[PDB]
Amino acid sequence: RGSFVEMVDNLRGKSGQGYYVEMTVGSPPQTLNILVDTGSSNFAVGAAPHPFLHRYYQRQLSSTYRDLRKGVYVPYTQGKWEGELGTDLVSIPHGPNVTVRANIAAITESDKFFINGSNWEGILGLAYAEIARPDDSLEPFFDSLVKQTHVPNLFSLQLCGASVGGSMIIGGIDHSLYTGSLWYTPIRREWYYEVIIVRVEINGQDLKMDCKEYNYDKSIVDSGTTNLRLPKKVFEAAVASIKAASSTEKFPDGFWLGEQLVCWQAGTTPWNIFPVISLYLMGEVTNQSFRITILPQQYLRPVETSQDDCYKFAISQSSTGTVMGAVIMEGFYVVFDRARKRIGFAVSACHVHDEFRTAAVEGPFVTLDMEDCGYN
Ligand SMILES: C[C@@]1(c2cc(NC(=O)c3ccc(C#N)cn3)ccc2F)C[C@@H](C(F)(F)F)OC(N)=N1
Ligand code: NA
Ligand code: NA
Repeated sequence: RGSFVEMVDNLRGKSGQGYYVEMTVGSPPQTLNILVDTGSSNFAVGAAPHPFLHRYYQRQLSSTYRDLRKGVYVPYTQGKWEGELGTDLVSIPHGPNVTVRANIAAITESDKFFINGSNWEGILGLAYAEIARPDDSLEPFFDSLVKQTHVPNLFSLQLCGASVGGSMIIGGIDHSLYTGSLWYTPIRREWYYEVIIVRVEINGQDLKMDCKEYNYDKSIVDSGTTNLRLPKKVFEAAVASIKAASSTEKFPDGFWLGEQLVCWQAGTTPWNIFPVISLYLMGEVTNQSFRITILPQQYLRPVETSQDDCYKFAISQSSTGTVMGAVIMEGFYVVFDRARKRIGFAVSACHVHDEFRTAAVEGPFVTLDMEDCGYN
């Protein structure tokens, strides 16, 4: 409890490619790098020699593999994967000292799923059964882990921004990973890690929208998405506010749609004309909320045509609701306290910043009528 030194720094990544953890599956163990994804619920690994892949699960070599004689076809907006369902022994070598029998989807066919040049070979879905595929009776990895061992029902993530690294503490919270206090928001329903946003300010100026707009039709915390993604109507307001905030410099109109990158010469990026962005989240007590504050450092992503510092705007519009992606998560230590159905935020010990402003987590604020903000 409180101290997990063998789990610190157990995540690796390349910028724009996600954060992965080393895992092993089968007997003898086969090592794979696996993307950590709080916005899905399948454990799925490549299992055939797709050319983008460093390595893949070879079921024939595992003496503990148990076939479920059952297929799954999983499309997303950015294409799909199909696989064969089975169970096998799974450990996390820089995780708890345990081995569990878990569902595995062995990916035999995929399109636009694996990244060419990436160093990972599957996805670890950490959200709940309700969105597991084919249906909610395919028990997710984390449910199997808690069912079979004494690991407590929680994990926390510190995603350190830009190559990338970080920590997944399975079973606990490590106090050296954050500063100040944790503040908790209720997980509104266990499917995605759904939360409720109650107010959004751009440089402390409120978007003043009916708050059902910030959660139309949900808001979720997702390490498997890069952007801060905002419902279209909120996106429009957000971006006009940021446009105005920084009319001091100018950039093309394409840039705010993530349709072109923009460029200042090495070390001339003027952070200080970009506003901070606060999100107030429903608190644990009636009429009480807290706010998290992020920086241009989180929303202007480094990309590496040009011999300069070029960034991409990584707030984007959405028709699936708000998505607090790695843009948000990289500022904070985030505790997925499944046992108490809540999610805690604290200032990350690692987050990228400058001399004037830092990411922040502050409370308590009085907000009335917060139950109006959930979309039904
Ligand atoms: C299952 C899915 C997914 C994620 C990624 N993620 C990444 O490639 C990635 C890349 C960079 C970073 C960072 N930082 C994080 N993730 C790639 C393929 C997928 F199918 C689908 C995706 C969907 F939105 F489609 F549902 O959202 C989530 N939550 N997971
Ligand atoms: Na248990
Ligand atoms: Na601390």
